[PDB]
Amino acid sequence: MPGFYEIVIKVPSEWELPPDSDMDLNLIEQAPLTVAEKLQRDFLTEWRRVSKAPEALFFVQFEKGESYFHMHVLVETTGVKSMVLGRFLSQIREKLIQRIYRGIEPTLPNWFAVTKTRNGAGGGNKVVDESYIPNFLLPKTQPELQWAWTNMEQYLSACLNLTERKRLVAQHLTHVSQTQE
Amino acid sequence: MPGFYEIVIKVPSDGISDSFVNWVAEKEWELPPDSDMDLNLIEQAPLTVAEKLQRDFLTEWRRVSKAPEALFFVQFEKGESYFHMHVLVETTGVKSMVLGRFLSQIREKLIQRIYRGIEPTLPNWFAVTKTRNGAGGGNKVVDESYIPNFLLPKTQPELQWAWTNMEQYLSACLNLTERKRLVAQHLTHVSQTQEQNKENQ
DNA sequence: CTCGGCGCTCGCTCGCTCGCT
DNA sequence: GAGCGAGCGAGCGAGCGCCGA
Ligand SMILES: [Mg+2]
Ligand SMILES: [Mg+2]
Repeated sequence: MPGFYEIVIKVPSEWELPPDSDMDLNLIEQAPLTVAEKLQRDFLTEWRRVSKAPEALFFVQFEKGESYFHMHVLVETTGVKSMVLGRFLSQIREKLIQRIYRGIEPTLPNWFAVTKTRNGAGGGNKVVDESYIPNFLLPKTQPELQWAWTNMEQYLSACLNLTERKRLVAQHLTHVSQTQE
Repeated sequence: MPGFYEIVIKVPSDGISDSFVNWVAEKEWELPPDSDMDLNLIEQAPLTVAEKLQRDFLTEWRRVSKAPEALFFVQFEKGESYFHMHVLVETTGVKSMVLGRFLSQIREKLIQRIYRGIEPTLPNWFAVTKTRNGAGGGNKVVDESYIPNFLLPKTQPELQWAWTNMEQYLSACLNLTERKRLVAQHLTHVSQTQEQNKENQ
């Protein structure tokens, strides 16, 4: 398994759940999700271009925070060296503003932000390990959890199913537990 | 507001000999009547080369920039090591991304026209001012305050000559009491502005 | 003193711009 | 038109001095 970049996108504050989902449609907010579906889809479209990675592994999760909606994008680093992630990410940020926001930049502070190895300045683009998904994304539960997308086989059935998340989390803790022997 | 590129050109202390007529040796400079400078401290032959450099640089600038009437301020100086010219030219018509290629056009022309195709020995004789002192910054844009801040304060013998089409510095180029006046006037504003900022928390 | 996060520097990277041929 | 390539400069990030704990 490869490393991942994390880009977090804040989203300003009629879908169906797939048959296999156990989630509560009543707790998923329609309007913000529609914005998020465009952002993730278009991000990944541009991502595939700059990285020359048509099959790029990704996991995206849309969450409802205490102050704003935020979307975690995890893309495989293959094809995009850390040294050039910035110049490519700025191209993508611009596409979104044009395609989704009619070319009016969102008011939201820090609304499109890569995850660095440090809080201040001078850090590096963080290569997030894939265990980030069970350790930190899978355990989210409604209403905080709002939606998720992936092309990673392990998580197809997990995106929108709370039981399957629960299982994979536990499957992970077991594996962790196994290495400690 | 007008922004300015800054090119800095070194001039040597040097088919030019005193044993025969030539465009450098033959020139003799007078101060305009309004000037309070000391002509004995101004070096005639470097001055003469320096005048030709800035003159030609400018007309080549008006070509690439497609901007006749482009604002400029140029000042020739005698330093510890070399003579040098600070050329300030308005950015209009030249996007920073293409300054280089145009500056190299001009640099080559000056080498052919003034140096007869023999590239100057001097180490970094034609260099544009960047936003950082090392590699990888952009071409610097300064505003007019750079003139009262860093060029007007010079006195002789460091100050040799100045040329400008800028209304406000016409009389200052070669009048020292004029420079002094404008420097005080500027510093006063800068000082009040400093106070005002400190008091604005 | 030790410790550690933060602000910041600077040699360096490398996809992009665009006048030129 | 096509595409070369010097010049571009935002981005990078290990390293380090500072400062409050
Ligand atoms: Mg999270
Ligand atoms: Mg000087």
